[PDB]
Amino acid sequence: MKRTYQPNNRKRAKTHGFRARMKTKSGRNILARRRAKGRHQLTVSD
Amino acid sequence: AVKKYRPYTPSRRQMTTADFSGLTKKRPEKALTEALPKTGGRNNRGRITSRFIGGGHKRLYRIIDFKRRDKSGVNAKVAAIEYDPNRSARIALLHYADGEKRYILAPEGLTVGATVNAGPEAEPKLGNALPLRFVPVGAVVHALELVPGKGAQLARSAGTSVQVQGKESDYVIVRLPSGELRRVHSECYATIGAVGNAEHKNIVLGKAGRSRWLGRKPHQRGSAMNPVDHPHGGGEGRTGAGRVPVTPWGKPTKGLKTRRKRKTSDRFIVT
RNA sequence: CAGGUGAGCUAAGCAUGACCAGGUUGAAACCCCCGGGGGCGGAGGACCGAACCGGUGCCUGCUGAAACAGUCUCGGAUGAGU
RNA sequence: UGAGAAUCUUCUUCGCCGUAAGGACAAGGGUUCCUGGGGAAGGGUCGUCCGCCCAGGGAAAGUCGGGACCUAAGGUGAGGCCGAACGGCGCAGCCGAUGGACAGCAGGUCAAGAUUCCUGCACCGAUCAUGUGGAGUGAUGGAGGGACGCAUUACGCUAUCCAAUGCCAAGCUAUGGCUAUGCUGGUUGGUACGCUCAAGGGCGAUCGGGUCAGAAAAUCUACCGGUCUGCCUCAGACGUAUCGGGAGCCGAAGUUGGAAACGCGACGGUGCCAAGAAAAGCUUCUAAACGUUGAAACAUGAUUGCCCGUACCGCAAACCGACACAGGUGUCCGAGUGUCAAUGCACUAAGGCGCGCGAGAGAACCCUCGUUAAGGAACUUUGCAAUCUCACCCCGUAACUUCGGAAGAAGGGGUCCCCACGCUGCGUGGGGCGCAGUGAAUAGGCCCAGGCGACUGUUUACCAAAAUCACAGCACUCUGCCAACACGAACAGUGGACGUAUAGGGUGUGACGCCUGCCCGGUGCCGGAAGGUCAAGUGGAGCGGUGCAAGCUGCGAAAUGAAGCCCCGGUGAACGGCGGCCUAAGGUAGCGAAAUUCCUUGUCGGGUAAGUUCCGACCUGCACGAAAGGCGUAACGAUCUGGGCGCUGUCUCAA
Ligand SMILES: [Mg+2]
Ligand SMILES: [Mg+2]
Ligand SMILES: [Mg+2]
Ligand SMILES: [Mg+2]
Ligand SMILES: [Mg+2]
Ligand SMILES: [Mg+2]
Ligand SMILES: [Mg+2]
Ligand SMILES: [Mg+2]
Ligand SMILES: [Mg+2]
Ligand SMILES: [Mg+2]
Ligand SMILES: [Mg+2]
Ligand SMILES: [Mg+2]
Ligand SMILES: [Mg+2]
Ligand SMILES: [Mg+2]
Ligand SMILES: [Mg+2]
Ligand SMILES: [Mg+2]
Ligand SMILES: [Mg+2]
Ligand SMILES: [Mg+2]
Ligand SMILES: [Mg+2]
Ligand SMILES: [Mg+2]
Ligand SMILES: [Mg+2]
Ligand SMILES: [Mg+2]
Ligand SMILES: [Mg+2]
Ligand SMILES: [Mg+2]
Ligand SMILES: [Mg+2]
Ligand SMILES: [Mg+2]
Ligand SMILES: [Mg+2]
Ligand SMILES: [Mg+2]
Ligand SMILES: [Mg+2]
Ligand SMILES: [Mg+2]
Ligand SMILES: [Mg+2]
Ligand SMILES: [Mg+2]
Ligand SMILES: [Mg+2]
Ligand SMILES: [Mg+2]
Ligand SMILES: [Mg+2]
Ligand SMILES: [Mg+2]
Ligand SMILES: [Mg+2]
Ligand SMILES: [Mg+2]
Ligand SMILES: [Mg+2]
Ligand SMILES: [Mg+2]
Ligand SMILES: [Mg+2]
Ligand SMILES: [Mg+2]
Ligand SMILES: [Mg+2]
Ligand SMILES: [Mg+2]
Ligand SMILES: [Mg+2]
Ligand SMILES: [Mg+2]
Ligand SMILES: [Mg+2]
Ligand SMILES: [Mg+2]
Ligand SMILES: [Mg+2]
Ligand SMILES: [Mg+2]
Ligand SMILES: [Mg+2]
Ligand SMILES: [Mg+2]
Ligand SMILES: [Mg+2]
Ligand SMILES: [Mg+2]
Ligand SMILES: [Mg+2]
Ligand SMILES: [Mg+2]
Ligand SMILES: [Mg+2]
Ligand SMILES: [Mg+2]
Ligand SMILES: [Mg+2]
Ligand SMILES: [Mg+2]
Ligand SMILES: [Mg+2]
Ligand SMILES: [Mg+2]
Ligand SMILES: [Mg+2]
Ligand SMILES: [Mg+2]
Ligand SMILES: [Mg+2]
Ligand SMILES: [Mg+2]
Ligand SMILES: [Mg+2]
Ligand SMILES: [Mg+2]
Ligand SMILES: [Mg+2]
Ligand SMILES: [Mg+2]
Ligand SMILES: [Mg+2]
Ligand SMILES: [Mg+2]
Ligand SMILES: [Mg+2]
Ligand SMILES: [Mg+2]
Ligand SMILES: [Mg+2]
Ligand SMILES: [Mg+2]
Repeated sequence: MKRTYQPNNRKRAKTHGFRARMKTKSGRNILARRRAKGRHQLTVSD
Repeated sequence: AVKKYRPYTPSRRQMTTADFSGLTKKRPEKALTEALPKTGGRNNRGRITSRFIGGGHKRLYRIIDFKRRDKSGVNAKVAAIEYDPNRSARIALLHYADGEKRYILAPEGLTVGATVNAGPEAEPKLGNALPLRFVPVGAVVHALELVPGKGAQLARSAGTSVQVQGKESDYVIVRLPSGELRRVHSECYATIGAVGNAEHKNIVLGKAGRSRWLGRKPHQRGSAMNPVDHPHGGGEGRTGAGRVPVTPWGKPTKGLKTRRKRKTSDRFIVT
């Protein structure tokens, strides 16, 4: 009974990846929003 | 002489299929088929535009010569009439005296190997590309230009014909397949005669999917949609009221053309 | 209401690859004897039935083995297929 | 073993999967791999054990996958087109495998890696040297080719499996027998070389002309004319050698007959229509340039061979399901016996496992089951469920029909063992055994008659699969090509469509058959456009301020101003209407107690002992009706309704 999470590394990083977020002002906003919150992770890149 | 079937299956009796005997059984021409058709209904932004275009058989384009003006004065031999997807009309391969091969629409008749003559001075044989000026009045012609150069745009579905009528100082009147009486410039080329495979129109599809083989996804009525998706909404039974389409309008009688400069360029008789 | 995040589930499209045991039936066309008989041929959104795809009816399950299943039964099964 | 054992280790039986519950991969996980140790907690009990804790090792590539190559969709994108901003597009080029391209196989082994390492022997490209040759090379450009669908199907062959009184290897046996003709196991992989055997497969061949063809070039392509079975090829087999492996107590044998792939020969043949990528590598040409007494190429030797991945799990206890989860998870291989066939069913090889609480006991009750007197649907909303039917062969099969079908209609018969005979395992006779012969497993209940929908199909992830939806067919209607139509800040760009009226868009009917009547009054729309009305604008005649006045300035008509509406025709496969003891008309066919009937269990007939159901007539159609289609229709349905056969614990009535 198929589940929501089928992992896929190229998909996980093509979406969600730091280079992917940097392409868009929303994603650069996600990046700085995380740097400010001070997360250790910041992206699926880590 | 279209092929038929016995009813060995429930939906095979009503089917019809075209007569391929005269088509030459050969591969399309490796250079003339640039191929590469994407075959998507989704347009530039991925949103459905012409609704219900779907899968079906993959096709290739084969480039067709619509202007037929760079070969003026050169004879051509008809290599082989042959099948083509993406056209209601069959097309004819032809080899030029300088050895160029090129595709064209097939007129009705035209047995393989017939000579054809493009240009201004070429005689009104079947298959020649001619200016409207040299065409005698009342002859059957297809592959009609709307403007000099560019290419043929009128009469190109199977069996369509255009009728020359009178003549002006340059412009020549013609009867379009709708019966529209439109003027067209003297320098427009045309191919004499009617298009080949004249009786495509009588083919019966005979089952649902056979149109899927043509890439036509099922076409829903808006009688079935919920009022969210179509102005023919729910209604607990089945009906209609007001007669409007997807985005609302009039599908039974409404004038839809606009107020273009094209309107003065044809006698008003139309459809 | 605003600006975002999501088609890795699912709803479709596109490009490109792959899969569908076996058995039944015997369309044209082609060839003989007088549309009919014989051969021949191997067509089909044809038949039966595994994978596979799907969920027809009861029952069980009901603080489950499982936040939608299980046994049995059932639909298709070369096509509008997976 | 141990402090402690139903559970950890080993041995011998047992049972369970075996197109898997075996094996190999991809994902994806990340040390879970191996060794030595540990016992808190995680392990549904235990625990000395573990996929858990600790420490330490294991992971090797010029040839496998990717990269240093190519391109599809897609994403980019100097220039370029747009757009309050952020940005949206966008030619070339570039990225981008799921595809194209490309050089090795056989064997061995750590505790743990293997086309990687080692052993044997190959190939690839590159550089250089020696020599032959001793001169032409021959581009981001041209050309060929690479380059492709589906179904069937002929011939050879391999993988691979079967048989034997073929060979080889080892030993026994005993129970009552066999003394081996019995039992068990094995019975070739690679490479090199052949005047060895070989289906199948490919390919014609130059001379010349024309410029108008490939940008120009061209000795290469295309066009055009003249000119005469054969070559090439090995799939695979056979021999010699060799190098391995090889049952076994270091190394034996390697035969004969048969079966046989989706694999190989091949890019085979044939049929079909829905008409089936691109690009570089590659082959061939010249342009420019470099030379034409240190060429292209070939032979040998030497030298060089970069990056990333490879452990382990990988239909699952190591991935997705919060779990050591009955769930799912793409590709490949998947033996034998029997059974028409098969990846089916039953048993089993290899291999793998008994599902991480156990032991008793044999109450009620509950779940999955086996048999059941007599009766047989009486049960009940309904035969729901459970019987019954069951595979193959022979015989035989209706109303109806679109002539194809209904059809596996129905119904009856055979089925096992032995012997003789005939034919190529069948048929022919005979005999035999049981209750019984598809002996166990898998393996249709059928008929009559309706309603609805023609049909295959599609659907509400997780209470509805249908009479819904779609469907071919039909109809209206639009749209002349920057087409109507749609996405869109957009004279951007796209889709329609590299389509052009036999096409494209919308709407509704929904195969086929006979058909589809009346009513333009309202509403819509299409035409007309004498007249009515109608904005800004043009006009500014006049009515007023304020100044001594020039002048400045607030209002401001008439006429003239478009579409559009009022008005006038028409249009129904436009929205619709076709009735109440005047409205535009008032129901053409067909049907009718309907899926439509309130009164209603309508009346009569049918069928049952008994029929609110059901079927056929009637018509009083509350409240049918003609492409929101009317009347039929063969075939079809996990569709609904009524009946009958058959058999059943559904039931009498439970044991
Ligand atoms: Mg889930
Ligand atoms: Mg990283
Ligand atoms: Mg339609
Ligand atoms: Mg609805
Ligand atoms: Mg609406
Ligand atoms: Mg409505
Ligand atoms: Mg209704
Ligand atoms: Mg719309
Ligand atoms: Mg079928
Ligand atoms: Mg049938
Ligand atoms: Mg479904
Ligand atoms: Mg069935
Ligand atoms: Mg001790
Ligand atoms: Mg203890
Ligand atoms: Mg011992
Ligand atoms: Mg496995
Ligand atoms: Mg990985
Ligand atoms: Mg271990
Ligand atoms: Mg250990
Ligand atoms: Mg412990
Ligand atoms: Mg414990
Ligand atoms: Mg254990
Ligand atoms: Mg490496
Ligand atoms: Mg090596
Ligand atoms: Mg590679
Ligand atoms: Mg872009
Ligand atoms: Mg790519
Ligand atoms: Mg690949
Ligand atoms: Mg290779
Ligand atoms: Mg060792
Ligand atoms: Mg190993
Ligand atoms: Mg196939
Ligand atoms: Mg024997
Ligand atoms: Mg040369
Ligand atoms: Mg396969
Ligand atoms: Mg390139
Ligand atoms: Mg491994
Ligand atoms: Mg790893
Ligand atoms: Mg869960
Ligand atoms: Mg599990
Ligand atoms: Mg097999
Ligand atoms: Mg087997
Ligand atoms: Mg067998
Ligand atoms: Mg089985
Ligand atoms: Mg395992
Ligand atoms: Mg166990
Ligand atoms: Mg039971
Ligand atoms: Mg009984
Ligand atoms: Mg009886
Ligand atoms: Mg009763
Ligand atoms: Mg019943
Ligand atoms: Mg019911
Ligand atoms: Mg039942
Ligand atoms: Mg009759
Ligand atoms: Mg018949
Ligand atoms: Mg029968
Ligand atoms: Mg007897
Ligand atoms: Mg008998
Ligand atoms: Mg039996
Ligand atoms: Mg049984
Ligand atoms: Mg239906
Ligand atoms: Mg069916
Ligand atoms: Mg549901
Ligand atoms: Mg359901
Ligand atoms: Mg434009
Ligand atoms: Mg309808
Ligand atoms: Mg009644
Ligand atoms: Mg009734
Ligand atoms: Mg009806
Ligand atoms: Mg009665
Ligand atoms: Mg009745
Ligand atoms: Mg009607
Ligand atoms: Mg209907
Ligand atoms: Mg039937
Ligand atoms: Mg169905
Ligand atoms: Mg019944």
